[PDB]
Amino acid sequence: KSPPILPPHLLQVILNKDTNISCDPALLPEPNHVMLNHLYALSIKDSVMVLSATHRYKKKYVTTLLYKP
Amino acid sequence: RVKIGHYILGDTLGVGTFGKVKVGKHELTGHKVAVKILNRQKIRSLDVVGKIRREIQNLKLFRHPHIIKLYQVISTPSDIFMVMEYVSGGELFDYICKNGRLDEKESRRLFQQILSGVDYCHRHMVVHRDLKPENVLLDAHMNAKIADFGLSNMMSDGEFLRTSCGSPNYAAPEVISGRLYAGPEVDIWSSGVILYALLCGTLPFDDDHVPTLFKKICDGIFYTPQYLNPSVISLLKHMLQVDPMKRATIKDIREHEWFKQDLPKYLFPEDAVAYHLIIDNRRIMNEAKDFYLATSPPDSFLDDHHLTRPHPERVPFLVAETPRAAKWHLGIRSQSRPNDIMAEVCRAIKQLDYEWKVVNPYYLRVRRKNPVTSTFSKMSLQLYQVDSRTYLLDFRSIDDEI
Amino acid sequence: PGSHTIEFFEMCANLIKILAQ
Amino acid sequence: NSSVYTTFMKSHRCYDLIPTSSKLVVFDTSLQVKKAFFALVTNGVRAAPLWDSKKQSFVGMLTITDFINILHRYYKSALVQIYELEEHKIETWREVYLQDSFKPLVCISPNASLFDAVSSLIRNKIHRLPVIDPESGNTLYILTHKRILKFLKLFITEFPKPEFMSKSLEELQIGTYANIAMVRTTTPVYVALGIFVQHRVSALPVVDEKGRVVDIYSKFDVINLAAEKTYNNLDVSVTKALQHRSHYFEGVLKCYLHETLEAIINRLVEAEVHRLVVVDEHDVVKGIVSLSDILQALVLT
Ligand SMILES: Nc1ncnc2c1ncn2[C@@H]1O[C@H](COP(=O)(O)O)[C@@H](O)[C@H]1O
Ligand SMILES: Nc1ncnc2c1ncn2[C@@H]1O[C@H](COP(=O)(O)O)[C@@H](O)[C@H]1O
Repeated sequence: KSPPILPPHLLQVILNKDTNISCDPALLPEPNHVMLNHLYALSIKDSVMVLSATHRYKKKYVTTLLYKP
Repeated sequence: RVKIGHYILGDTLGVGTFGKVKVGKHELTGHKVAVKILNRQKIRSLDVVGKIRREIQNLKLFRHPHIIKLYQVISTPSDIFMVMEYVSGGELFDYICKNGRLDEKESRRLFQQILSGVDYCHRHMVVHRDLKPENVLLDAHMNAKIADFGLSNMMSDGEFLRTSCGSPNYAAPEVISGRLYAGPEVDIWSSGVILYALLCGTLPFDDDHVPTLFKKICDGIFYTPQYLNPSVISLLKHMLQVDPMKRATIKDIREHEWFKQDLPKYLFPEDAVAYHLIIDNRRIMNEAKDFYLATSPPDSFLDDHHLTRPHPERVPFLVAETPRAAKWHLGIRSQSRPNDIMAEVCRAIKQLDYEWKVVNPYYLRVRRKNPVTSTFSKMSLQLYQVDSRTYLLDFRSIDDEI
Repeated sequence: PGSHTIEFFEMCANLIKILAQ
Repeated sequence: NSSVYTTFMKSHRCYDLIPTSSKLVVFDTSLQVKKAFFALVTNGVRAAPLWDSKKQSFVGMLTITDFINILHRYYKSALVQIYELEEHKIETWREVYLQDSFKPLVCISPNASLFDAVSSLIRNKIHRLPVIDPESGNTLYILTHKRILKFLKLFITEFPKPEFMSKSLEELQIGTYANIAMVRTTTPVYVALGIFVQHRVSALPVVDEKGRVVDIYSKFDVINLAAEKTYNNLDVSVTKALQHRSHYFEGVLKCYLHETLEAIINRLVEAEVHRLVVVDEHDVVKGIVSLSDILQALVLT
């Protein structure tokens, strides 16, 4: 019994992906349901932590970003 | 003879997931239904109480032209009866052997209808394992109807499945290798090998020796012989990609040139009386997708000059960082011994006064009480393995509706 | 009464603060 | 006239304006304010909800106006490094700027009407509007006049087209034509910010010596000073501070008094811009028709 191998789905970060320059700066591609709720983060620099997750509301998605000392 | 209401049961016609399926005949009008019989003497002996509960739950709210309807579910003190829609013609597995394969005209028509139902299932967060030509039935008018949902499972957001329950064939490589998956991609792979049998009359991955059969699967090799039209071969190689990330999606199939060929428009979304206005407003939303979704930028990185119209509200950030010129991590990763990690994460949890509960040696259910609004916020910690010497701690979020 | 999503972030930060070195 | 756009905005909720997938930036109040402004540039965003970690709630917005207010306020000019901005947290700056200017957070429910959204925008005179989920307490999106008029243009058949849409601006009397705040070509950036503070307008048309418009300095073009870190020399002109777009700006979007309201609206959503500069034959600026003015003429026909 070993801890399960990480599923490749979680290795698709919508924030690492870059959007089209013609699109609204706030828009993001449609995520699959399986990346939702999972926590993403930037490399800790200075003293500010940058956490991230994608959550759904009905049938609308929002990828919230938080800067925190 | 045992009757259910006015339905007298007759000819047994169902193998079942374990329980017999018979034909019901309305004693008053001869109306035919299909009844799945599950006596309490058998099911209770196992731990399949929630399994068939799961099957009924999924099928209860389904209503699609190419999925067998569940009309009712009647219980007696002895047995449970699933009353379903009856169709004559049996599996299309018997539509093969009979006839000579299928034409591009016919094999595609069935594939379209079958896929339409698969789509419908996934839209309702219901994956259907064991998706084989034996579970696809035909009515009098030779229309495909997806049937046995015994191995189905409801997809939950942020959660993978595993289990691995499909047939020896028709099962995706990530399933046979006992690896966790999202859901739909496993269904695509099963449909990918279905389309093969509809075009060839045989299986792409078969072997009498089973261990050597699972090898033939995980290796993405299969032969598309002679007559097989080039347009559909590109679809098969796509639907049967061993790498689940490069494997085709329903989106990728609907826009495929082979699948577009003469398909009925009534399949798929397009195409107190505000319902005729709420359905009209929705069409106007999907029409201008650029308003709701961010498109993908052009791929070529070898172009000398690239001309395009930039959004006015993203020019300063653009013109400064791009004129002559951070990654997001998933949770956290370490290289420590896996069980030594779990020992230290609980120390950190105990150090913050959190309520944790162990589900697996590498899976926790930690709970915190917000010291301001007195609200309980939950989250799940699952440990994974990335490299041959690197592990990943995953942070999931749990919503709770009361 | 507070954001459920931010609370989730707030919680994760407290954990990583200890774990991250 | 009265009642078709009103009915339309009263039938749809705020949830309909929300993109199927967007990005939202949230700052902790104990974050340094200069660090936050860079973060805006980082993600390519104008504003961010402010989370008071001590109170466990959202407390307001951090927009470009804050950046303008920081700069105009603490501008020891100019070679001495700006000290009150380097060492200054958000919460500590809301203890200074927000005081004697207290604008409490105004949000709206996703299930709330689109009408009340436009109503809230005008009644509160704010360009942003955080669509906040009442349960969970999550912010879903930040509503704007731009987003509303676009959706309006998008989701309506002009078969029941009203009268005033085919009528000119001169007769409709929409827009501001008295005391137009504007800057000269040579006007220092700092002076422009001072105008932004006392007049509280979204943009300042750049005029020549003849009083003719040749460019426009919107509040949005201020983060360029934060994007290029050229925020320490405010002595420079507006036209030099707008050089970063240069040849890639295709001209200032104008309009005339004699062209229909529909003409103005259509032109305004294709441009994805907040306001149009009303102008005569000789390009002399004579007025400004903003999204604020237009949406006001739709809630109140
Ligand atoms: N530079 C300006 N000078 C005078 N009035 C303006 C200016 N910019 C906007 N306005 C008016 O102020 C109101 C709000 O504009 P805005 O801040 O663009 O939403 C509207 O009535 C505009 O016509
Ligand atoms: N009348 C106009 N003509 C040309 N560009 C404009 C005009 N108004 C605003 N912009 C630009 O549009 C972008 C967004 O500003 P805003 O109009 O405040 O949304 C900025 O780059 C402005 O400089």
